[PDB]
Amino acid sequence: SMTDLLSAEDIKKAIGAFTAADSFDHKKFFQMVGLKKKSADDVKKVFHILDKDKSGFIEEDELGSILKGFSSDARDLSAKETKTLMAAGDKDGDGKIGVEEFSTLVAES
Ligand SMILES: [Ca+2]
Ligand SMILES: [Ca+2]
Repeated sequence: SMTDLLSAEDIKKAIGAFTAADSFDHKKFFQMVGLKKKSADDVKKVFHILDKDKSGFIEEDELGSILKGFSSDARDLSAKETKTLMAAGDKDGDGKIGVEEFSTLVAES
């Protein structure tokens, strides 16, 4: 569970800071949620939780619902947020975010 990996309190506060549509800043989210104090192995564990269909990649649908991954109470990302995140994250251009790509997003926060 996400709350097994990260602190519910940290999650609450990170979600709480990006309540308005278009306010998402992945670096600051990653920082607040506690993903910057996690080992690479824990990072990968988070990734697997986010990859809803276990395809090994975070596709557009899972990307839009990334916050729901952390707390089912969270909003979906707006269109500009999804577009912006995919663009920061997709280095090989397949339109998806793989494990390494996700790890890099986190590491650069
Ligand atoms: Ca997937
Ligand atoms: Ca990719």
